[PDB]
Amino acid sequence: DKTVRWCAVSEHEATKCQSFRDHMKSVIPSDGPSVACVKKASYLDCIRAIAANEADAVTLDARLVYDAYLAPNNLKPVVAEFYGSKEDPQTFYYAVAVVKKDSGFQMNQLRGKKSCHTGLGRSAGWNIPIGLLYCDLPEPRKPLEKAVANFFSGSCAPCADGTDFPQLCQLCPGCGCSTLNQYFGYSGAFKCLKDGAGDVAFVEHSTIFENLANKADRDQYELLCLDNTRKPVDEYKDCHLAQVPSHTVVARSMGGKEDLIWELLNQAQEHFGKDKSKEFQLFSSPHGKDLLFKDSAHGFLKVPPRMDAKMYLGYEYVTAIRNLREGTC
Ligand SMILES: [Fe+3]
Repeated sequence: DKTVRWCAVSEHEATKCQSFRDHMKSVIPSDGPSVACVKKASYLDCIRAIAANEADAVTLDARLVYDAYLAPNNLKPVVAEFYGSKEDPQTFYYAVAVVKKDSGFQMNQLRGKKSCHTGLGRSAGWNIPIGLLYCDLPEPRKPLEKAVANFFSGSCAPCADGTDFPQLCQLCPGCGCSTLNQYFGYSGAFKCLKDGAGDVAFVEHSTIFENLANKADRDQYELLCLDNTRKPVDEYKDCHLAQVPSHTVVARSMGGKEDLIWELLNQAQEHFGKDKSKEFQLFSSPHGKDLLFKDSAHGFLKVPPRMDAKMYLGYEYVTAIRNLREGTC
């Protein structure tokens, strides 16, 4: 079944990718799928490499999955992570806004606060919250990056251009687009909040549970609800900004090895999936969180035949894309 060239973003994912490679070769038959690792500096380098036939797969946030579908890359979603549990696999998660208890501000009072984002262009960390805050932003609202920079009093938006928008990297100079940046991703945006650099962290409902084991510590955090009220972090079901599609593995439309990618990940989850093995874990790592796949993931599900990004994401989500692209207030 040959090799799947997985695109790892930076050293931490590269390390996990190597371990993945070795453990698979230890339990998979000689004629079964194998994993090779291609190291890049950002998810964007991964998209291009795949489009260039230099790599075959990379897992992306749903909003980035849409971007990957755009010319000249034209990539397609092939395997989706799922969450929740084995009994009720959910191919979605919730975008939430975590804040410190007693900080004294609601969703409608975010102007002038310091913000922590998982990364520019990602569902929970950017597009969802910024979409809801769009009209509260000072004009001109486009380019978005500049408007967001002016709205907050400094933030960290990984992957954004610090030269054009320095305010977006005040909390994480350079705005690194990988785990090399301590405030990158879900875990990074949360740390940015926990360590006191920012007042709010736009992440997923699972983020605080994935990063803080003690309930006593979690009781010092809250969530900002749409009706301008706050609720405990465990009440995300009825206090979130939006429900968003799973992070998903993308590949080329033609000659993309979608068949081998599924086989690799399906066999991988049977051997090293959630709580499957003590020797290696697909959804965790001593080198960092959310490497290659989200830690909050419980497994994988195959995307229907030839489905493109638009079909996969669903009507609601694509509408919100058009809505943001065509601002209006
Ligand atoms: Fe995400």
